[PDB]
Formats: sequence, structure tokens, C-alpha cells
Amino acid sequence: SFSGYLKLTDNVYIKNADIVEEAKKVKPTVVVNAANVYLKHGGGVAGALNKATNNAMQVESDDYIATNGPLKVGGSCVLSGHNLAKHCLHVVGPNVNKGEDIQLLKSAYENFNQHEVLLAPLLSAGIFGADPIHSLRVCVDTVRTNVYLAVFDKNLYDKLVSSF
Ligand SMILES: O=C(N[C@H](C(=O)O)c1ccc2c(c1)CCO2)c1ncnc2[nH]ccc12
Repeated sequence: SFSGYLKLTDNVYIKNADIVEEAKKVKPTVVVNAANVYLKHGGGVAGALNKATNNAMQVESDDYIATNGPLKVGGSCVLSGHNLAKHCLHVVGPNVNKGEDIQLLKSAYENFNQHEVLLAPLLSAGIFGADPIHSLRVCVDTVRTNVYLAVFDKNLYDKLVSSF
């Protein structure tokens, strides 16, 4: 049900799209959220996905943290996808704006290998402060399962394709 994606490798595909609109159209088994360790979904991809769920993602996430404590940077958890997907895989990439180690970006993408197919953003890009060209290279060199990457910004999408 994914359509309009450019093939980068055997298993990695990319499109200039809003991940919320893509999730509402496709209703994938797994949508990846660019989470933080507290699952506080304020801005970027996380804020946008949570708003689309009418805040149900944040209510579920607060119950998960009250039971389990915070995630690790490079870690993940599987929660409901609400009206966007069967499941949401909340993955914590390092936030360079908060001083976190960029080497944890490969550990963050390894979480994707537990799922056959995923709709995802580029981890640690955008407001997390890492170079998106580096994030796409770590994705293609780490993930072995089928990943459909949605890049919201048109100008960044064009730069990622021409420099790949
Ligand atoms: O990475 C950028 N955008 C992506 C995207 O468009 O999907 C994006 C945006 C938000 C976000 C994530 C990724 C993951 C956490 O929230 C981006 N766009 C515009 N100017 C920029 N300068 C440096 C990077 C950058």
C-alpha cells in the first residue's frame, strides 16, 4: 500500500511526505516515532503524530513511563498506533542539541530490525540536530528490514536524493 517512493537500496525507500498523512493513508503495521526518553511528544514528528491521535498517544505514553521509567537513548518501546497504525515503535535517537552521543544513532536504527516493515522518519534529524545526510547513511547501513522513509521538508528531500 506504499506508493510514490524512490528506491534507494534493496530494502530502503524514500518519499517527500508528511508522515502523519502517510500513516492515515496507508495504515501501516508500524509507524516509527522520533521519541525522547520521557515520551513527551511536544514537537517535530512526535508532536505531529500525537496531535493526530487527539493526545491519546501522550496519555498512553505517560502510563508507560509511570510503570517502567524512561527509555535509554538508542532504545525503544512498542505502543499502540491508535488511528495511525497498528503499532507505534517509539525510538530514541541521540539529540545533538542536548549533547547526546551521535554513535548511539546506529543503536537507535537497530530497533527497526525487529519489524518486517516500517513507515519512519530520519532519526536524530530535524530538531534533534544531527546531519540528515548522515542519518540516511546510518539507516541504509544498519536496517535490514523494509523501511519507507518520509521526509517532510521538500528542499531536504531533494538534497538527500542528489547526494545519496
Ligand atoms: O531534518 C529535517 N527535516 C526532517 C523532515 O523534514 O522529515 C525532520 C523534521 C522534524 C523531525 C525529524 C525530521 C525527526 C524529529 O522531528 C530538516 N528540515 C529542515 N531544515 C533542517 N535543517 C537541518 C535538518 C532539517
